[PDB]
Amino acid sequence: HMCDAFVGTWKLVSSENFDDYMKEVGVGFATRKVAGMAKPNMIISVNGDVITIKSESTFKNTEISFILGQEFDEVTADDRKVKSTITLDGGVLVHVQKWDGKSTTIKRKREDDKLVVECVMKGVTSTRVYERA
Ligand SMILES: C=CCn1c(S)nnc1OCc1ccccc1
Repeated sequence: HMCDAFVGTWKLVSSENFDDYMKEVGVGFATRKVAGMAKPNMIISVNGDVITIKSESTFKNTEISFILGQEFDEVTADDRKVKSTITLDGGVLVHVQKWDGKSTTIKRKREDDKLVVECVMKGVTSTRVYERA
């Protein structure tokens, strides 16, 4: 019953500062432009201890499945090959991605009827808000 409030199908409704976040990550011009247009649907489900987060968009489709606290390999939408670990901290899903001596953290939380995603790379934050589809 851990992540019950996250489960469902969600659609992106707003984004702030995502271009600056992508720049800080190292994403190149053309990928930033295309990725920045996309309005992904995020599909979250749970089966036993395994959480699956799918992103379906016009830019890229991705899917990760994981157990909390247990590191996994992830290929991101912008084609980084990262090592990821996702934990639950006070009701917030905290997703750390490590690659090439770099790190970024993506936090997902329920706020009212929204699912709010905060993406941080060094001093740069982007906030992405999803609503139920
Ligand atoms: C980090 C946020 C996770 N997310 C959301 S929210 N929409 N798309 C996402 O994929 C990650 C990404 C896309 C493009 C460039 C770098 C990273």
